[PDB]
Amino acid sequence: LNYVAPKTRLEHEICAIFSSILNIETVGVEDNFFEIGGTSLIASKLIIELLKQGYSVRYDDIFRNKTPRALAKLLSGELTDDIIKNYNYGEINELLQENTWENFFDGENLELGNVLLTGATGFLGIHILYEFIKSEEGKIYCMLRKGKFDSCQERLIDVMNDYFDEDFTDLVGSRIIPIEGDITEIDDFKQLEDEPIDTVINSAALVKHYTADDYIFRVNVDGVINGLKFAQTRNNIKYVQISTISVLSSYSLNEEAYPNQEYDERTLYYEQDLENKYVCSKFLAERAVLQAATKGLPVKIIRVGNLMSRYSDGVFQKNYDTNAFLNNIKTIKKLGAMNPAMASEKVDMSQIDYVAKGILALSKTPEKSRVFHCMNNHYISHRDIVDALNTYGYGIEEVDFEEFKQIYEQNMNENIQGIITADFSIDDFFEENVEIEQTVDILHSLGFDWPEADEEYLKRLFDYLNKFDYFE
Repeated sequence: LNYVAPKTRLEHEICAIFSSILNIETVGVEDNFFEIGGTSLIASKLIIELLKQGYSVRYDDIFRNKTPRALAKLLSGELTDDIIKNYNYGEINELLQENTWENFFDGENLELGNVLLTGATGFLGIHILYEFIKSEEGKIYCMLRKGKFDSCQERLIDVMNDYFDEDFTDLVGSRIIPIEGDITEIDDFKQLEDEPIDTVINSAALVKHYTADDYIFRVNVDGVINGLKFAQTRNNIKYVQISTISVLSSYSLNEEAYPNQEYDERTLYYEQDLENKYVCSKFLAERAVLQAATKGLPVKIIRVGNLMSRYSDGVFQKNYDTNAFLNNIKTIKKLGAMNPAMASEKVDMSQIDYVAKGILALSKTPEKSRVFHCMNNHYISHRDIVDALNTYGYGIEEVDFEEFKQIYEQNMNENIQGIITADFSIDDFFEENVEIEQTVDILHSLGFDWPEADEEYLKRLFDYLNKFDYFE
């Protein structure tokens, strides 16, 4: 064992908290929270307990400082960045400059053809498969692991029936081709090299905002590199990467070096804050995709936003409990209050069926149209959301900052888990400058407008979650 006795009284307190939270007889000062039985959700209880003792910490602190020794150095005052900065972005930026309304409008659209879809079992991927079945003519190969099933074919069929009213089982074997595979193993791509594949759509991703190890980089970066290598083995395979709008994460940390910076579909790197592991992995994937483009691969990067329930019927993902936006809303409901900054925060409600439709449409844009901001441009505020929630009788109120604090102080328990796992800190009290209009315009030219996230849609959404007593 690495058992080291704590020295200072602060270290003793943090060791004792670890041991009480995890129910471990003896915890040393160099015990890794996540190695000794801690999980990401128990980390939020850890944070709540440290806040109850009057320490100033937030959720990412326990991921960056995993032992009581490190946590005490933090609370008392004592390679990805190099990968990001050690790069010549000239050629990528030159390609980005071609991504204009003019080149979309003047260019020749590309054919989708037969699709290799990764991530078909996740929330986005299943709906891409749904829309492909419903609106496209070709074949779709879906790469997935067998999981708890006898075959990946049975697993895909089960997920399809989980999410759809229609039974599209009878298309499995004709339009839908299940492929046993894992994007993190490059050899799993070899079995596809003799298949008529025209477009790869890479929606497989690990979308945890905070993780204790580097598997997120294996799925989100190495898997993209492997898919790009597969695409490069032929001269006619488009590679469409599903990305996140969050790569435009902040104002430049070095404004002197990036003056008059815009944050649009022609922007990749401007020394924005890339410390978060998920944003960082997606950024590195984008850079790999555009690099391959500088070598001649046809590519698209489709940045998506706040992936929400279907417009048609309000159905959300199977693992409804893990969404950060919704858990923040849950906390607001539990406290029955939000302060004015919270109330005013705008959000896209990108309905997953329309996200998938928009991905399929943008995949057909001309070769120079490389990067899109595919999210619902009719932003709502948390007053809109709370107006919808209060029709259930929850009585949620917009309160002033001081009152919100009093209510927050009085709820140092499970009720604030939501905002805690979203890296909230009561002291925390740019995105308005992200532009998406070009993509709006292009989508409109393609026949696509976003449906408004009106009260009825929000009620559909909340009705679905209420079937699980989500707010209970």
